Amino acid sequence: NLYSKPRNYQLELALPAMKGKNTIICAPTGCGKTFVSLLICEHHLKKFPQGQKGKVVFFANQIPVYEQNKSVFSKYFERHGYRVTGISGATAENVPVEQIVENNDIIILTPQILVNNLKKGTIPSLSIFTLMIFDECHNTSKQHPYNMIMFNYLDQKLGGSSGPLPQVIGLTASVGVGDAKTTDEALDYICKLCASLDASVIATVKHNLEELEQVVYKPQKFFRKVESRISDKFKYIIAQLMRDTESLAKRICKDLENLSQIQNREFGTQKYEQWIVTVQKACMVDEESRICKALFLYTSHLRKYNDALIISEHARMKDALDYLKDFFSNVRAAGFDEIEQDLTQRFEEKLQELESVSRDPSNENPKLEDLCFILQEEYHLNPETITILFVKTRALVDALKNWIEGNPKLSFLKPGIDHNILIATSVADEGAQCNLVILYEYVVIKMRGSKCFLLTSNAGVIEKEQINMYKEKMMNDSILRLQTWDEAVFREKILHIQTHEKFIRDSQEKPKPVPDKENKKLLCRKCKALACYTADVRVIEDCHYTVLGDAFKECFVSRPHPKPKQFSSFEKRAKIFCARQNCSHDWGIHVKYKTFEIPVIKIESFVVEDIATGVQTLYSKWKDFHFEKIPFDPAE
RNA sequence: GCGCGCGCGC
RNA sequence: GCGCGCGCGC
Ligand SMILES: [Zn+2]
Repeated sequence: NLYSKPRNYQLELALPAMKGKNTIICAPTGCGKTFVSLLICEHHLKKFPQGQKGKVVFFANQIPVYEQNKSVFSKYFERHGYRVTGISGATAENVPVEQIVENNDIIILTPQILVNNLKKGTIPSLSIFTLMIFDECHNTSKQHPYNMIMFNYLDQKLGGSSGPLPQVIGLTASVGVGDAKTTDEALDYICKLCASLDASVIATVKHNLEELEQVVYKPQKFFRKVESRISDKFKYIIAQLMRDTESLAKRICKDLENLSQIQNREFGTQKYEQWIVTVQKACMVDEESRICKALFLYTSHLRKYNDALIISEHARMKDALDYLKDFFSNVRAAGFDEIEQDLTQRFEEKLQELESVSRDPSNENPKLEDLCFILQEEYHLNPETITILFVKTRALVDALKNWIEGNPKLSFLKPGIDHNILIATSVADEGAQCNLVILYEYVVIKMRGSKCFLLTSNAGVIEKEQINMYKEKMMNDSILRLQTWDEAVFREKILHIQTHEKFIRDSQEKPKPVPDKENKKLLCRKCKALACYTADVRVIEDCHYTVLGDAFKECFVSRPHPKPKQFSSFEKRAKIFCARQNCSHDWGIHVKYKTFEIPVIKIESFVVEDIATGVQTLYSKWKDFHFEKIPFDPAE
C-alpha cells in the first residue's frame, strides 16, 4: 500500500533529515522507511525559496527496487509538478545523461550508472545534487558502488572544492557490525559506516517505540538440537550404488574427476547436487552428444540417489525408498536402453536388503519424534494455530506430508503446499499472517502470539544463530550509546576517521605493473588445443579482452544465447566454445560491439604456456595476468 | 565479458 | 588471500 497518513514514528524518524543533517535512518523492514523518504524528499524540495530549486537523487541496488521507487516517487510528486525520471542499465546507452539530470528534479538511479559518469567525467561534481538518498545504505563499505560514490563526495569535502555538497541520507533495517566480536569493535564498525556516509545522526524510533512494536513481526525464537540415527545402513548401501554408477560413468568418460571444478563432493549433500549440474552443463546434448547423453543418464540417476539420501537424513527411510521405487517405475515405463535397464537391475539386486533395513524399527528417525512433539504441544495450547514448515528440498515436502498424514499422533493436522489447511509445507517463500514458523533442518526472517522454531542436528547452525543474536545486541547497544554524544563531538570523531581512511585509499593505490611483454600461447583449459597468442589479444574498454584475426574464428564455435542482454558497451549475442567436436569448453561470449561482431574471452578458460619452456600458469582474472595489454583499434 | 556484495572450506 | 557456491549490477 505504497500508493496512498504517517504513523507518529515516521514523523520522529524524518525529523533529523528535515533539519539538514546527514542521517542514517535505521528501522525494521516494511515499517515504512519508503514513506519516510517521501516525507524528507518533499520537505527538501519545498524548502527552497521561490527562485531556487533542489535536485534529488535516489539510489537503488536492484532493478525491481528501482522500478518500484520510480513509480512511487513519480506517483507521489504529481500535483507538486516536479520532473521525475530514472536511469538504469536499460535506460541506456543512448540517453544524454548529464542532460537528463539537468532537466529533472528527482532522479532514481542504480549506483553504477553514477559511478561510470563520475569516472568518465560527464557529470563533473556531486554538487548538482542537493540531496542523496541511499537505499540499503549498509552497503556503503569496501568496494561497493555506494562507497565509490562517497569516495568522490569525501574527496571533494576533504580536499576542499566549493562546491556545495548535497545532504546525504541512508535507509536500512540493520547497520552493524562486520567481523566484530566485542561491543567496542561494534561501535568502531558503526562509527566507520557513519563516516563512510558523512552521517552525523543515526535515527531510530525512541519515543514511539511502543507504537512501532505493535506492527513489527518479532517472533519468539526457539532452538532445538536433535540427534540423528546412530547407524545408517540404508546410507551405506545407496553410497555403494553411487560408487557403482560413478565408476560406470568413468568408463564412458575418463577424467570425469576434472569435468567439474567443484572439489571434495560427498553423497547426500546440496554440493553433490551442484556437482551434477556443472557436469551436465559441461557436456551439452555430434559424436560427443552420444557420450553426453550416456553421461546424462548416469548423472540423472546419481541425482535421484542423492535426493534419496537427503530424504533419508531428515524424514524416514521409507520415504527415501518409495521415492526411488517411483522413479525406477518411470524408467522402464518410458525408455529403456542398455544403460537404463542395466542401472535399474543394479538397483533391483539391492532392493530387498534396502527394504528390510527400511522397516527395521531400530532404524527409525529420532528427529521426526521431536517435530511431532513440538506440533502436539502448540495445538493442545492453541487448537487454531496456522503453521508454516520450511524444509530443504521439493522431495522433502512430500516426505513430511506423507509422514504427517501417516502419523496417528498428528490427527488433527491438515497439510497443504487458503484454506481448510493448518500446515503449509514448502521450500522457499513466494505467493507474517503465520503464528507458528518451523525451520525443520532448513538451510531466518527476511520477509498475534507468534514463534519461530529452529530444529537442527548441526551444532554449528545453532551456534551461527546465537552469534547473530549476540551481534544484534551489540548493534543495538552501540547505537544507543553513540546517540547520547553531542553532535559536535561526534562530528569531530567522524572527521578524522574520514581523513585517515582517505589517506589509506590514496596511499595504497596499486602501482602500475611491468608487463612481461613476451608472446605466450593461450591453450584450452580442458582439451589443451592452442587457441591463440597473447600478441593477437586486444583490450576493449579497459576491462574486456578480444582476439584479432581470421585464424582464431576457426578455433571456436558459437551457440545462440536464449536471452541476449545489452550492457553499456556491448550486446551479448552468443556463448562461444572450443572447436573440437569432443571438448566444447566454455571460452567466453560473442558480442555485437560498436557494430563489430567480435568474441570476448575469459582467461579462466585457458592455460598460459611459455613458448620456449612449455611451462604453464593458470589465471582466474585478466587483471592478474600482467602481459603487454594492447588497446583495441577501431580499424586494424 | 567484466564488476560488486555475501555464505561455506583452507 | 586461494578454491567452490549463492545473489545483484553494467
Ligand atoms: Zn578444448
